[PDB]
Amino acid sequence: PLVDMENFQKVEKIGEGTYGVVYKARNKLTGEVVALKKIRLDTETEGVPSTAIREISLLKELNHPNIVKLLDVIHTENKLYLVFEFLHQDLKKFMDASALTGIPLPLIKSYLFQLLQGLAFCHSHRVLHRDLKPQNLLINTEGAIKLADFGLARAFGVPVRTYTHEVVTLWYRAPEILLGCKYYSTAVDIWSLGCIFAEMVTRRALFPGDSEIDQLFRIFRTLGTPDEVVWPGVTSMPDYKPSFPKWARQDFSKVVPPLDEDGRSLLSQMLHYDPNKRISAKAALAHPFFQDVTKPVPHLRL
Amino acid sequence: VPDYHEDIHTYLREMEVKCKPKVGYMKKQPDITNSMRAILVDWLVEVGEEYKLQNETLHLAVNYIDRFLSSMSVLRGKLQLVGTAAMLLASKFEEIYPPEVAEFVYITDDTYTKKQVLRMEHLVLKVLTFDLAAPTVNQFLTQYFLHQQPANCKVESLAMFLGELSLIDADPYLKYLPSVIAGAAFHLALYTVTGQSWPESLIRKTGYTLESLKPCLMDLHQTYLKAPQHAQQSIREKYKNSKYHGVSLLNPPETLNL
Ligand SMILES: CC(C)CC(=O)Nc1n[nH]c2c1CN(C(=O)C1CCN(C)CC1)C2(C)C
Repeated sequence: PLVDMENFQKVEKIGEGTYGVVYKARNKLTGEVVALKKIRLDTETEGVPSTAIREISLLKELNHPNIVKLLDVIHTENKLYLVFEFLHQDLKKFMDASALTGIPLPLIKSYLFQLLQGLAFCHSHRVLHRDLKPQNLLINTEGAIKLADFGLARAFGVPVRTYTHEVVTLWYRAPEILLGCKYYSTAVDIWSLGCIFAEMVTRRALFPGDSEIDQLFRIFRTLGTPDEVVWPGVTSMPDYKPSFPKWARQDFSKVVPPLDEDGRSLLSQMLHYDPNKRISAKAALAHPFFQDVTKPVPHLRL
Repeated sequence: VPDYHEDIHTYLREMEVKCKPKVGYMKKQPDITNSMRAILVDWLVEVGEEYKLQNETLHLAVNYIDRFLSSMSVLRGKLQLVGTAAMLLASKFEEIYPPEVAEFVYITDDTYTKKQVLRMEHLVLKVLTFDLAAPTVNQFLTQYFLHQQPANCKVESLAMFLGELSLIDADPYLKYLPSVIAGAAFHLALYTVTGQSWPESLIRKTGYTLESLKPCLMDLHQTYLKAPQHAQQSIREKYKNSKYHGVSLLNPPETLNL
């Protein structure tokens, strides 16, 4: 266990949070570059956190080019280290660095294609990610993008119930969840990806809400206040209110102006109100929008 | 009717063969018996009712236990420490908000320390190589339920009940795959409440015929018959509650007409 830690040379701190720290590091014997995620255990002495349990157990089932590889787990008496492959940057910072130029449309298309492939793999393996946001999407110089951070991920051979606390950040949260539905479905991950597709295209967040009710009204104001025809059941749902403003759907070509007809179609289906009607990752991969997809490399301002 | 429904069943059928405990581990154990185990599981069922945990949590913890005992010699007086750790891990994996360790120490009558429970959590995780996402009888029942014509809450409750009992007795149930136990529990519950049998749609889905389910079926039927005489009773009590339509009170057929 401690033999293993001494074979790593810490290079620099590349990430930090309530979860702990992430170091870039090198294997001194093999030369392998690596990301070490360090979780302190003495902070609650409640044992291994649920968030590590799910990330470790689920990630080691998932081997796919667009899902971050977990390389190893090292468990000492007070520290837990997860060893991951290293990638140069995340989508949030890259979008930010691309503000003046924009992300070229062919790179946007490649990224969405890759993200869907990774998500399809997750879902066909009964894993829900549940926290897809630009900061958990990692990229390298060769042009790949990968789903990362599976601390909130959940196996769903049995249906997964809604927690108030353990949720996607507000801007990427599906309407079903806001409206108080009972179970998560795969549809909630596709909703998140659709929001991110739009943000890459426009250079602004699609639905930057201030609160739960504000997030909803921003969705309603863009996509139209849903009704029983659009979405059977909506008016029954727990947190639905008859006093809701009834907004008309905005012209979709004015929401994502840079997109062609194929792009508009794909995003419509990714943002369908009814979770059962919302397109699946596997079916999205077949959409004509990906007819011509290629694999460009990003200008990483590293 | 899900999107990845087929891909998932296929995946679970793969993983249930890999997470499979050693069939005859109990006799290579120096100190513990099927009976002690049965007492332990019956206890955890009780523990789950106390802290209002999901049924999947229970099934998972039992999977963790059988696998740990598949490779580690455990002594009588440490058996419940293994079981408590399994439940703690199960709760963390599956529950939205797991009970605190302090609760898991309390429910043991301070037979063990917070420190012992935490160390055992580490050792269980090490012995299982962090592979916690195991296929259970519940997971396969959930899949099978989509094939109800129509749904009958009574049938669902009763199948859950039969599957839950099968956890208690390592003999004969260790030698059957979850997908098979699930198949038998579903047919038996269906036949009891509605007089219908294993539907053609599920024969196509699973490849299981009533013929292939038979051995587990005969075993499960006996366990349903002798259920009220069994030394362990926590499950039958659980399932006479209204939450489960009192299905633990239904009288089993005296024969299955095979
Ligand atoms: C410096 C950043 C731009 C890039 C960076 O940290 N890249 C990475 N290479 N490998 C990893 C990360 C980031 N990683 C992570 O696990 C982090 C993902 C984002 N969340 C919010 C915290 C956990 C791993 C998979 C260990």
